[PDB]
Amino acid sequence: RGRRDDRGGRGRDGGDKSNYIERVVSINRVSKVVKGGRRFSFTALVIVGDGKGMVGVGYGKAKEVPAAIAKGVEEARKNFFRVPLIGSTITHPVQGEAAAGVVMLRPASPGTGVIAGGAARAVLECAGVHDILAKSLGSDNAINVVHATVAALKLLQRPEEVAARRGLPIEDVAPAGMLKARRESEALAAAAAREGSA
Amino acid sequence: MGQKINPHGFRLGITTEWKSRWYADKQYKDYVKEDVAIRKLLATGLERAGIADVEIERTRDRVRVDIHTARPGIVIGRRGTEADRIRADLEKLTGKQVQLNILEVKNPESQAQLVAQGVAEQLSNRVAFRRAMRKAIQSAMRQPNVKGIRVQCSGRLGGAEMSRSEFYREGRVPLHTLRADIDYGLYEAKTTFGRIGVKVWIYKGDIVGG
Amino acid sequence: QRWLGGMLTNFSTVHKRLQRLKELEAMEQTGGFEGRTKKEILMLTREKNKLERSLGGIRDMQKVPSAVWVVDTNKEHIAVGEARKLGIPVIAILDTNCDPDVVDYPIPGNDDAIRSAALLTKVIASAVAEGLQAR
RNA sequence: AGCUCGUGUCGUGAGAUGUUGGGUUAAGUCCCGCAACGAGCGCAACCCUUGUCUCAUGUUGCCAGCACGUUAUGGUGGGGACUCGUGAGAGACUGCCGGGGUCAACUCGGAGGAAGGUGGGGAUGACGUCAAGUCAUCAUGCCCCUUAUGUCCAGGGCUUCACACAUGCUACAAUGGCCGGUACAAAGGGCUGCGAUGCCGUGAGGUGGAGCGAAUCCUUUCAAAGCCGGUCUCAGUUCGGAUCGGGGUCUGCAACUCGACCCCGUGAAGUCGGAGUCGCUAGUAAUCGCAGAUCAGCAACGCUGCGGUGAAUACGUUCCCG
RNA sequence: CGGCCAACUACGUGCCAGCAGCCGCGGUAAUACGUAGGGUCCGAGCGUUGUCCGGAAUUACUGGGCGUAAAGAGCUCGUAGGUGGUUUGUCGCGUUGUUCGUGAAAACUCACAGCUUAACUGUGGGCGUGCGGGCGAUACGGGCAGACUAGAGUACUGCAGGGGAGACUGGAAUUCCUGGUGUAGCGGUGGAAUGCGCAGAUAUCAGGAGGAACACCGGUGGCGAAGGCGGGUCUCUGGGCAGUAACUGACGCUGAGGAGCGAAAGCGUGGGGAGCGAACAGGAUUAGAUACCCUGGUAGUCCACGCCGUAAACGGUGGGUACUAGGUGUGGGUUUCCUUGGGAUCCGUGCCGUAGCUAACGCAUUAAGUACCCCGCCUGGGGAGUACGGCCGCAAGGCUAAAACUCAAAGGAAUUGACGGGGGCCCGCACAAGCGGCGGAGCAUGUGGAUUAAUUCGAUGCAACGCGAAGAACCUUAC
Repeated sequence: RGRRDDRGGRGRDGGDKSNYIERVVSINRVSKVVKGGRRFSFTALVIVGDGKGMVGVGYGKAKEVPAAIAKGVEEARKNFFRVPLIGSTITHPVQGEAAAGVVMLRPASPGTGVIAGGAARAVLECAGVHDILAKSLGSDNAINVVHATVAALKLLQRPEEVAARRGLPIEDVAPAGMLKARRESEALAAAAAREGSA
Repeated sequence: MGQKINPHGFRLGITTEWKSRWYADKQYKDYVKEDVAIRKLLATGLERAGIADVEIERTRDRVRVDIHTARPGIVIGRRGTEADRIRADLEKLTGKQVQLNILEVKNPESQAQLVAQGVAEQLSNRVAFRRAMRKAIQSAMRQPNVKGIRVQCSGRLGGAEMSRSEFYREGRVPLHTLRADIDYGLYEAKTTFGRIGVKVWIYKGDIVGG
Repeated sequence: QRWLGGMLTNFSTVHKRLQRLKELEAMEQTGGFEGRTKKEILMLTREKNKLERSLGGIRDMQKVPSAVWVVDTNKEHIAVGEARKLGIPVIAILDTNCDPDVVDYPIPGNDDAIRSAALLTKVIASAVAEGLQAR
């Protein structure tokens, strides 16, 4: 990924809507032996997302690096994924496993900061979280820890969803501090939203 | 390795015309010598200008030197000042008198020689080589009416020690078909690390037009 | 005739075969047969022959449909997995050996009998015509 | 005869699939299937030459029917009839019939036809390999020389020779040698070039210049092997020509080191060649001359082409090689 | 101021001199060595070395594993131990609630005050995760006292079986023996030769000896805890399964050490010794065979009595228990229905298959799935299952089991290729069928080598060597 700063007198750079947040996690040239030598190709693990908390995971195969990055962008574009939150935190401590990828995603009080390793830091920095506390146990990789983090975010659910599963009136599903954090986060949603209307 | 014959020399009987045209018995070696020194004399300032083709028709010892380029305005500066200087030096180096016709190509980016010009002159200018090619194309892919393209670049690419050849294309470029109308142009970039020889194949169409 | 793999998920490639089929039939109403070499004419006879005999419905489709009706979820597994993958609801016939969890709106029954299967085709085809009448 | 790619699907991933299966092909040629559907570079086709005919076609080319030659022949008035020369066009497509084919591709036979199934041969080298070759064709990055590693000339060398390899040529003879008579080519080459009749030589050649920038003139009307005849009688020879001596001619300022050719003599090895190994499947192999480029001359037995005469064998994939 | 890891250019040496935490940088164009500019990070400091915690979920209580990656004892029985179905009562030992006492000060944490600020110091809380006393609770664990029948075991009726041991015996075949019949070969091999023969072999017939192994049934089949078990019959004995529910009433599970069983080879003493056969000869093959192949051949293989204790003792999967879609074979037994067929059931053993699981292959009601109980075991590769020491053993050896040192890996599964003296299907003057040659002779050209003042320079498997040269007397021409 070099020589991107450019000014063209051509038709268009085609800049348009959906200015999302896009992170390229790792690139390892992938070789293939054929008759008389090696054929080098490229893999780019592409994370895309918006600051609401919708995450994509794309996996680009091409024999050029920006081609593989662009194919990962289109593949994560094809496949988004909804993550439920509280304010800008996570709901409750989970462990995700993608066959060797263990990631523990635990919430924290706000202000602490996204503390995670670089793959999980990528998937969570694209997402709508600002203050959680994760760790990547096992598998020491990028692909399995990204995919394990997304499986970990599939083990998430709303407080309300849990209440619904059990047919119980909330209050009765959460404890009270987390309901107060719901009041804080929806209150600042009201303040920034009504400042957004004017 | 790739033992690929120059396709403008592989279809020079069938589709592509000769560049130089006369008849000569016992005057032929002299006409060859004048043809060579004329093309060396039209190498430098016209390769600044954007030269593509240098045809020399030759009637009863006058001469007619015709050049196809991409900017009438650098070849013809002030009228007669830039034209009649190289014209007059062609009149003095040859022992003859020169009728220099200068003409523009309707699209520079679909001449394979001019594509090789712009690509190699970008590649001497420290740009990214995969970006250059890839932009060598996109443009030409187009634009007129141009059914192939194939760009190869060997040499010290990016200043590296290994001489890596690259091979990008789009569409149909059949070399073994003789009704191909393929334009071919190889021009050689001059970096400080060395020379990056650029080959460009451009397949315009199936049309024989016999 | 034969379920081509990747009709629904890959529509952007198999639509090009359709426009080439339109250019073939529009050059069949043209009448250029003798001006070309007959190896190319017999070759286009093979292209129109196979491409018309195997592709008849997407000739009318154009439009990445909202529903799919499936006979024999077992044998036509490719169509049911592709139809599930886009989010398109599946309406099917289900024998004793078909997994009903892949089909959202089933109609259970034997598929081996032409009377029963063909009658259920009459059911849902009359249903679609009943949709067309009030529209 | 393969090498890939796009988009879809499969897989955590490298990747796969497509491109595998059934049949078919000179061929990933082509059909039928199949989570693939398509494309691209190859293969084929387009181009040149060879094989048949049609139309056009008349000099420098042909000469039948005409006329005139006599010595020498199309040599000459003439003629488009035959060639031939070069332009356009037809013609081979499994197109037509029989059988196998899954009623698909394709294969076995037959007809017509100059030609039958990619008719013959070319030109045409995919993605890449081998750090293959070339900084001496050229161009060139960097390093080195700049009082020499530049440059000018004479002489020498690149041709030396106890050897060893490699590709060729002439042989070892009677399907042959030598003398005499005689018949048939194709293509080419030519300006300070190709150079005829005639004369002088034994012969390289000398003297001379006809005539041609060449379907015309010259390379003789072109060949050699072929055919008819005579002689040689199986031998180190009328085989074989190396070597060496004398005597010349031509080219060039100059043939000593180092040119070719001719004449006279000289007359060696060599009796079909150990292990091994090479080429070739039809106008091929084998053998026979001819021309060309480079070139003042030639180390040309080389290279590139042209034609002449012209075979044997292929049961078949076990074995060696790719 | 390569990468991690904020920060790059030139000059100088070109596998040297040096660098480096690991990966790794130096073979005349190093952003990795040395010097320079320049940048970055810190700052009265900044680097190095050592020692500890961290990252290391890498000794995993919180928080790991054991089919193939390190890792399931060869298999059982059982001592301590750990663990415990249903239910009534009681105790208050575990557990829990509460209050009292205590946990010195300092530190630590929160607030505040004081020193120009801060470090620092002080005041007041909290912390002091604990322990002892009093009072309360009784679900769960436990103790005691009882009750129950589903687990466990017993009785009864059957049933299947190479389960084991002892004893007696059967035939086919191999070898030798005596006797016929009868002649020059037999045997053996890719091809042969040592070898047995011509003194009567091999061949065939009759009889005799003796030993071992059990054709066919017999296989993806039965039984055993695992090793393992197949001629027959008899005698003694072990386990399993089903059916009824008659009895006992939790007597269960596992099991550190421990005892027992445990293929083959091997060991001791005494028998036996046909076939096969290590070692050991000769023969052959081969460069050479201390090998394969051949001919012979001793211990051994066999039995009696003991040792030994090991195996790819492998399902590479410790034992127990409950649950979790199915489909189809076959083994043992009960019953409802058609009337042997089908169903249902309990126990067994295979093949395919969801969910789920796994690194992947795979597993998948006979789990590698979901959970509980107990045991074994693993902690990078070598060094090494080795030394030292002890224990057992007649010995061979087994068991238990390190360190220095060294490496930056050693591994598992799958992928793309190449490769195979792997398989299949194909082709090419690739072989076969022919014809003509080369290799021996003379010369012509080119190369090697040696010469030389100079023998200019290039091109050395196929794809260099009548090749750059389509013309070396001078020129060419580089020497």
